[PDB]
Amino acid sequence: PTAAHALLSRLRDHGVGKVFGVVGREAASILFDEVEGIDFVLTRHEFTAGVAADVLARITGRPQACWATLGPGMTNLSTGIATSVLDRSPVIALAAQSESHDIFPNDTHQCLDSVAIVAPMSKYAVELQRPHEITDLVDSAVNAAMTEPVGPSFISLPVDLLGSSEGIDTPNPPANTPAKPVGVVADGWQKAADQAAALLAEAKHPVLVVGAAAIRSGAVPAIRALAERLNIPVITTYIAKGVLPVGHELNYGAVTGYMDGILNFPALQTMFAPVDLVLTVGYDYAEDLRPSMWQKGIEKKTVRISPTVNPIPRVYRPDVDVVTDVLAFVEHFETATASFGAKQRHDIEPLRARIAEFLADPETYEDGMRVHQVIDSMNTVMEEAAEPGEGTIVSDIGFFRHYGVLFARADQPFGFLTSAGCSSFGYGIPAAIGAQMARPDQPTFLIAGDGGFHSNSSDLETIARLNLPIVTVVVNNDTNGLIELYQNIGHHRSHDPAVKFGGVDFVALAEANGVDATRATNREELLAALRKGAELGRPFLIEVPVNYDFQPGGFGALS
Amino acid sequence: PTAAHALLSRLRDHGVGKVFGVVGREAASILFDEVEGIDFVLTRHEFTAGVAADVLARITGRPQACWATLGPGMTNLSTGIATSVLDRSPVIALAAQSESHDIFPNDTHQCLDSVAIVAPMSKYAVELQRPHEITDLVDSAVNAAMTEPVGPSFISLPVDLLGSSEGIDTNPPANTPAKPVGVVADGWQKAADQAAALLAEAKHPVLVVGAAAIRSGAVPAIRALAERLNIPVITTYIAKGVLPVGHELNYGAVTGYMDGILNFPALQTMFAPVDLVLTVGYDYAEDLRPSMWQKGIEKKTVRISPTVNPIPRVYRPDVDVVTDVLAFVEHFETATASFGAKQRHDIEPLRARIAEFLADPETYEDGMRVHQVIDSMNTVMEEAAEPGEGTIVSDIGFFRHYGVLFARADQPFGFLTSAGCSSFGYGIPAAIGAQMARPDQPTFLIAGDGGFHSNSSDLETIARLNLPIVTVVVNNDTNGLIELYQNIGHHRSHDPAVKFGGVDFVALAEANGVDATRATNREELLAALRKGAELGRPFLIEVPVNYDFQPGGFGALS
Amino acid sequence: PTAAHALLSRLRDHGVGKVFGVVGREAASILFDEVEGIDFVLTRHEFTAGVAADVLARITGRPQACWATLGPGMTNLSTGIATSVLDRSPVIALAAQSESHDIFPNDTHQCLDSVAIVAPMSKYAVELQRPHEITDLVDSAVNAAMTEPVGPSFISLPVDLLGSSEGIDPPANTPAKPVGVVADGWQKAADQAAALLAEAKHPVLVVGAAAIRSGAVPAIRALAERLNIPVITTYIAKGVLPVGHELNYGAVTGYMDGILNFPALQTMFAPVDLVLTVGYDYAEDLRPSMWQKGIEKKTVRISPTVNPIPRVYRPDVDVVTDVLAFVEHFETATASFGAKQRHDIEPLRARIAEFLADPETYEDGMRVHQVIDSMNTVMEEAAEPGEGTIVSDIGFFRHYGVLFARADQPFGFLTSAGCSSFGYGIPAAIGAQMARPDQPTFLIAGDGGFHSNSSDLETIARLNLPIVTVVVNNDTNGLIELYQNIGHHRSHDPAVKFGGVDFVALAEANGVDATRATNREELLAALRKGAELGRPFLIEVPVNYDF
Ligand SMILES: Cc1ncc(C[n+]2csc(CCOP(=O)(O)OP(=O)(O)O)c2C)c(N)n1
Ligand SMILES: Cc1ncc(C[n+]2csc(CCOP(=O)(O)OP(=O)(O)O)c2C)c(N)n1
Ligand SMILES: Cc1ncc(C[n+]2csc(CCOP(=O)(O)OP(=O)(O)O)c2C)c(N)n1
Ligand SMILES: [Mg+2]
Ligand SMILES: [Mg+2]
Ligand SMILES: [Mg+2]
Repeated sequence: PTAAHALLSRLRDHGVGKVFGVVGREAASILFDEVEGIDFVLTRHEFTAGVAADVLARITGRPQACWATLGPGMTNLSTGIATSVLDRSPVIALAAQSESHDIFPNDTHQCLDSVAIVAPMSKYAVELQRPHEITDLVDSAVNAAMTEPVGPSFISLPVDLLGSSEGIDTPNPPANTPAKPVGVVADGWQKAADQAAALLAEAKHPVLVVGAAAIRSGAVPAIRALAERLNIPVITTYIAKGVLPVGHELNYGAVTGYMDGILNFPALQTMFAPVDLVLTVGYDYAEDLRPSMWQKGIEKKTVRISPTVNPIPRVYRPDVDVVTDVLAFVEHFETATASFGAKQRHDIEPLRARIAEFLADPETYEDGMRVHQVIDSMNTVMEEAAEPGEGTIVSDIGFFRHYGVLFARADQPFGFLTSAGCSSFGYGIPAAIGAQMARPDQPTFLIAGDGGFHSNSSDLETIARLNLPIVTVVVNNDTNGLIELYQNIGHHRSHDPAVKFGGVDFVALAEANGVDATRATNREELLAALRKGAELGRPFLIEVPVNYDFQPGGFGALS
Repeated sequence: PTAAHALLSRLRDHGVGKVFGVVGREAASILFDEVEGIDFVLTRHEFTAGVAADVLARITGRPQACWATLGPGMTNLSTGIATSVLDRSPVIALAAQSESHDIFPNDTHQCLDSVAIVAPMSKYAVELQRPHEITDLVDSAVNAAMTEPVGPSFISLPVDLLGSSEGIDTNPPANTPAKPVGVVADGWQKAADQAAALLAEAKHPVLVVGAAAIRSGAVPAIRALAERLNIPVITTYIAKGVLPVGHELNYGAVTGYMDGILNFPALQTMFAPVDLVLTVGYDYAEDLRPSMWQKGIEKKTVRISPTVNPIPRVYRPDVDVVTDVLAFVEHFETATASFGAKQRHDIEPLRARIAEFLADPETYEDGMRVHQVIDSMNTVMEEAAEPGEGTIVSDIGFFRHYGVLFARADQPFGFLTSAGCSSFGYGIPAAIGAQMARPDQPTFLIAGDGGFHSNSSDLETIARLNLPIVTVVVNNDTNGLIELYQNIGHHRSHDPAVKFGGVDFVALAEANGVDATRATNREELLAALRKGAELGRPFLIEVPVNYDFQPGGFGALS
Repeated sequence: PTAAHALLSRLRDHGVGKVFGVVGREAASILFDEVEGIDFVLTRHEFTAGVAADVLARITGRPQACWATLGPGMTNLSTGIATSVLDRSPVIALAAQSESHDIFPNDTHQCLDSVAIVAPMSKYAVELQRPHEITDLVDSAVNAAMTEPVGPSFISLPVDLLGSSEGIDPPANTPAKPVGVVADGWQKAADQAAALLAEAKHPVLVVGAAAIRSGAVPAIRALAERLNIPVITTYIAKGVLPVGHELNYGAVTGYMDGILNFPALQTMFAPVDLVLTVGYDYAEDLRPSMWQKGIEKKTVRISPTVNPIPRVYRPDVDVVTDVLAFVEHFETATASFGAKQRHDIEPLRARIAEFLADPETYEDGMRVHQVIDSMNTVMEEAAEPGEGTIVSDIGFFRHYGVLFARADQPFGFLTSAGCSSFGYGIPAAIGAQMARPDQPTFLIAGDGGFHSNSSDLETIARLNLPIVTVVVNNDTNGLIELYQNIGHHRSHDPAVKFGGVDFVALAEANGVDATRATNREELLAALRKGAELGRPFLIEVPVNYDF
């Protein structure tokens, strides 16, 4: 009864039921059957394992776990660890290491200085030295992972120590996992919140800009109730979509720096020009809604609310900075504004009409479909297949992703799922795996571009094996299209050797992996393929040829 | 004319004609057409890009370059960087970073502390700060990369500075070292004479030769030394082919897994009578460990390396000669010019056991056995290659150690695998690099389903570049190496940690534009290999296999 | 028989006979009497311990050792470590750490992440994990310390493991001289340097201390004498030619034009057309800008390291090899060359001599050039030919030592060129006197620097090291006042000015006899008393600089 047993058992104490990963020769020390109620989920690549854990942790609000072997195992995991540190999720990342007496980084076969590599991109990073201490290392890893900004904690596990029973006996202390993320709280935040209330009192057109930290705090119902009483519009980051339902009159949509260029419309101005008070609730620069994006039209006052001290005063200097738990802020603000009546909200109907126009685009194009037409089709079928307030649309990374930000249906928090902080291509499949395991009876659709999807396409077999009924739409233009855009923004022309691929038949690719698939080249075929996939009881993949036809000049907000 | 131009131009000065990578939004600052003579090679994943650079650098003996975007680009590239630091290749690894004024690691979108992440696994790691200095940073990167132990140097490139012309005017000589700079101890010549004196007394010496001997340019000189004094040559995985196939002093490669695979006391046969082991160009990372040769009688040891011994806890040679390998061999020639040839010891029982595995004529109900697959590969490689030419590449897994024992190598680096780092998925990028380095030679890859599928998407890259690689995927629907270790440790398996569902690799290959076929016996496999070798296009062959391993014969792994 | 025994025992195998340091609560695990032939040398501060070891390693050319307790012991040691890494000396630095099971940096009492703190300023840094491995950890430390650029290796020692015998029941092979790097084709680069030399009318050899570590002083001297090539040195390589030798063109410093009221640097370098930097190291602070005077020069870099600073120094010919090996191949390649006409620096020489002989009496105090003249006179009297050490602490006065101090042997003049920590004086004199027990050892220090580390006067008295110290006092961090004036054209006293310290009474409080000297006559007599006293002695001299 070894450190391997004590490790899995302590993970189970913190509520962990799955370990995502790829196991190496450390399997001599750990099988993964040692503890009832915790199972191993084998992936094709360690990135997929880390991102699956990240997303399961985001949707559940609880710590999750991923696993890799020594050396290149750990370095592959590290992109998943980077996803978690920048996207903010409490992940316990575990990696094997060389036998303790044989740790000579860059000399022993497969031996890297794992702690030194992973420490700069994690909340906590340690190597096991005495087998019985694994219990307390796991606890400290959870403690640091579950403190804002939430993130991954790493434990390196020399194979000899992982397989040792030295000092291990028969009743663990309580796990004491934080109920929700620990935050920091400045003395005098209540006063700062009252100053925010006094700004709201004077303001003609305030807005709430809501990031994911608001969701982790459990502040969604409270924020909605506050907004509905005071008639304050709710604008969001990418993953804060769905904090209000689709169709809510205060659902002013999400922001992306790409939106003016994609829509050939003054969308940022429409969204922010008349606003005189911006309250960034649970603000986090990593999400990439930046101050320059709301600095439109008239001069604005700002209120930052966050469970962290401002890490970026060079960029964001709020007029009022409220460092506290988001829910505690909202509850205090309700009391302070109880007597306040409702504002006249500003008018964004021209932007709404432009968005609706893209979604309804009836044209047929000689090349393939347009991405907005694809997402409108996905929206229609997700609305049919999901219960109200349920379902998940997942997006990999690419130019198409920002169409997702604008156009994708989200009818609950994290109803639209993508990587905002880290944005690694290939994110789509592991995110859909995590989303579907987190919401076992909800429809899970994934949209991915050809570039990113193929960077991590091999985990189609994992989807097949776990029989996760994800429907995947691959929008294919034989290009890293986002990068072709940036070539043109910077140089006013392309260079194909850096962005162009030859042909990949993703339908056939999927089928090689045991996932049924089909090609769709217009709305009618796409709606049929989506409806079939949604009802199939099995994974399904749809390849859709697309093109973009972008205006390189329309993207100045990206600087 | 920006720092992007000065960067590429300076790589060109050091002989670089290709940059492997995946480009991100730093494409706004760099196109990759700024310098004639340097082409970008786009891959599907950054790992492939790093490994291809690593292998190209190994075979050419010249610095090569790879490229990633910020954040997850860099971390993806980092497994390729780890490949180069542990396998020892001079790679200049380049990655974009957030705009200089906006670098807030873990707060700014996609911004990680790249230098801090990469420093521990590199020879040199720096962030560009003033555009015109990129020239001297590339120089410092090459310098550190080409000092033993050779390895990757890393430069982080803020997007704004990469695109800036500030301080750049319109170059000093490159001075690229033709071979790695080495460490040399005072008194190494005296240590080399003590080695000569041990050789005089020894009855059955061997030369155990690592890759560092190849880098030094010492292959012909070791061969002439060994032939004169009748000293057997035993190699690490990638020093296979320092002697030709069939050479009588070619005593084969070592792997820790050889006794278990052969079900034979192979290490004992190789080493028991030996009284003097000279480890020429020794490197522990290659995983030919002292415990492997410490069989039978007590032996004296001579370490020769262009580095100070980093592992005295494990290896305390009786004589340690810290110098360049070729310089050692030329002095040692002089010191031993008058010695009589040795009576070399017998390993024929081991040779016969290996030949017997290669000639295994059984048909199994399962699929094929891996030793039969490699036998078929050797046969066809010998037909298609000029003498002294051809490359067989191996990915990582249980089958890889069969490659070590069984795969044909008729030149230095004629059998390529990752000895130090051993990341699965290595095969495709290594075959790409090998084929670009030897454009007119046959390049064959063998990979297992586990590792092949970990990085199978760069099949599209092979098609796009039209590199006529022939790939054999040996498929048992398992991370078999790992099931073996489950059985060594626990005396049973646990499927959820090692088992996959079915993948059709033939169809997978064809989805990427690579022709392919299934082969289930020697006849079908020989025909598929001959078709692939004459095709003038890439080709893939899937072969069902099984292993049926004996966990009790792998004690040497501990 | 514990890991403490095994640690001391392995230091002993590598030739170490002294451990300089300050012991903390780890005394429970190590006494320092476990192994015969190793003595502990207790200092008042850890800095003094580190630097003493650095200097003893420099002179002996063998690895030396220093010791501190955990936490702030280790951080105090780190300035000594920094000295060793920038000045280049093979030092094994050892510090205790919290018990292994209680290592929680920044939470456990006195626990810092020692390895993370010291790794960036060392050749090697590790924490002991298994008691019996201390033997191999010491070997790897020595190995890394004795590879160019030579430097400190650090081992962190959790006190429970240090005092444990678990697992504790091979030749040391200590390198006799530093291991270095050698580039393929260096012989060919050396021949290109030979061809540059044939074409050159006025070559010079700029010699750094790495040339001394290679054992190349006699060979460089013979080369220089045969081809009539002047030799200029760094701060640390004064004495590679004897005092008086016609090719001993001296050391340079950036302040030498200012000190002499003379275009000294232009006189030294203006007509030179080939500079061979023999054993070059940027850390010795002879930068390319110092020789880039007058005509364009070709340059030859010779060093057993690959060039770390191509941004600053791009030699025309870069010879990466052992310095002695370069010199022997260069002898062969230049065997039949005619000797050069060497360029005239006699006006500079005559100026310097006029400076040193300055007979004026000043109202304020003495001038530092007069203090060094006096020290030179008495050193030449008290020392055998080719012997004696003058040590200099850091400050404005230090540049006077570089320019004018007598050095009749390699390391005959000591100072910190790389790190240049004030307080370096006392420890460097301790190390020098222990390295040369029968040779006279003089120290010159300024009031700012000397007082930063003056408590180790008690160590000098306890060890009865007959060091003669001269403290030049102007109640100021004078160099810093100079920098205020260079940048702002005025002083700001709160950042540079001290009140009075009576260094005579300070020395005597520490059990060191002392006296004040206010002119040449009093200083000569005081120096002669100190030199013959057979005990340490200190002399305070009032000085002023007046810029
Ligand atoms: C790991 C990683 N490397 C590189 C990038 C730069 N990048 C972002 S998305 C992307 C893929 C873009 O292509 P695609 O998935 O086809 O979407 P498209 O832009 O064509 O719409 C790339 C290469 C990245 N995001 N992540
Ligand atoms: C990046 C990485 N993760 C995990 C491992 C552990 N490992 C080594 S080889 C390998 C693949 C084994 O399966 P396969 O390629 O099918 O060969 P087999 O052992 O079945 O013969 C794995 C998972 C690894 N080598 N590299
Ligand atoms: C540890 C350290 N802190 C600060 C300095 C800056 N500094 C260099 S020398 C020096 C002392 C100058 O005063 P003094 O020793 O009296 O010599 P002076 O310059 O007056 O001639 C100081 C403060 C330093 N060298 N080292
Ligand atoms: Mg695309
Ligand atoms: Mg397999
Ligand atoms: Mg002073």
